[PDB]
Amino acid sequence: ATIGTAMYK
Amino acid sequence: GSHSMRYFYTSVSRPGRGEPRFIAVGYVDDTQFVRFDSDAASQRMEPRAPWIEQEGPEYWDQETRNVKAQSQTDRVDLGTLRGYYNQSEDGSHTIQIMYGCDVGPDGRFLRGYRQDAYDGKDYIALNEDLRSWTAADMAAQITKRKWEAAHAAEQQRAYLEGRCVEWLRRYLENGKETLQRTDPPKTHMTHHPISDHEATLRCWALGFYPAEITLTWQRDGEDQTQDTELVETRPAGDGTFQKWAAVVVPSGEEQRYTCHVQHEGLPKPLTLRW
Amino acid sequence: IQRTPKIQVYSRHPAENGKSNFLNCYVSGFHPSDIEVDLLKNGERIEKVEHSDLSFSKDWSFYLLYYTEFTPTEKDEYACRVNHVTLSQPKIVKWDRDM
Repeated sequence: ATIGTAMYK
Repeated sequence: GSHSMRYFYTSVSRPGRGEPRFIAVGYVDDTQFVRFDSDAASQRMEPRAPWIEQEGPEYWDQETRNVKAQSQTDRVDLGTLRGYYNQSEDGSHTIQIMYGCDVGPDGRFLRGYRQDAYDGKDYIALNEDLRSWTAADMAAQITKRKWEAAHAAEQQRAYLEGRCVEWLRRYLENGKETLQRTDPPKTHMTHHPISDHEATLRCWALGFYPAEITLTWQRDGEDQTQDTELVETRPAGDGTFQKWAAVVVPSGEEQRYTCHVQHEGLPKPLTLRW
Repeated sequence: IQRTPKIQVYSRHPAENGKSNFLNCYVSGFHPSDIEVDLLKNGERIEKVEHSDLSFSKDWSFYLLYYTEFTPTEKDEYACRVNHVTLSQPKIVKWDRDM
């Protein structure tokens, strides 16, 4: 299962 | 008895030709199990292994939401990085992300990973401690300060030591009949005259899983690497792998040579002689 | 930096004349990801060719498998034709049933 957070750069 | 789960994301900008392409794939060990493509019709995460098809609609809905959110982050980040580097808007650029976890034979966490590239080179990586970052250049130092402020490492570590390991354990149990089985190589030798003076011997390993294998050639019992050739391990298309090794020999001398095949699925290493 | 593809052309199963199989062209080690791969029968494009989902290796280079169902014969010639930004013209690699 994938991670839920998406981190902007 | 150790195992891995990995996700691989790729985003590619397409200036003048719409929004970036985003592709996501997931693997357990050497087995792909899910995919997403921005340019496919479904707009949904999709199954690629039989044992994941049993997951219910809430699983597919959540996985879809997660990869769509990453595709939108990557779109924004392609612009942000272009600006850090002072790059032209005319160029196509790539962001790649890998992450996941390794467990041992008892299912316990070994380590986690999260690493990112820009244009096929390291950009930023989570260190093995899961508590700090390595930035590859001055642009990535900006991102590192942003992620330090955001406590991004704690977010990553919570997933990598938690959910990641728990779902890998689940998949290994549901998929055990294939993920935890070895397929040994089907082996054979072929012979290919070059001239009246020389011939090629080729030692084949076909249909094996997992991908790791060793093929070696010997002459009168001694390892030979001169005048040999080993091809890169290649997928068969059906979930297994293939490899061969070849040597050029003097004609008449073929029966001096042996090939040895080592694989986890073999009760004993195989020896082949023409 | 751009990386040129490595190319292997081969069959799923050992070839047997008259028996259905899959013809594979595996491209790996390339960057960037845009790549053109056609499979050829007697120099003409094979119409139906599918490919795997894009993934990448530890060095960030990409790999893809392109494939078609086919039935080999003694006389028909098969090949893969690859274009990439690193290639000044398309590269044709012939299928050899012994490789």
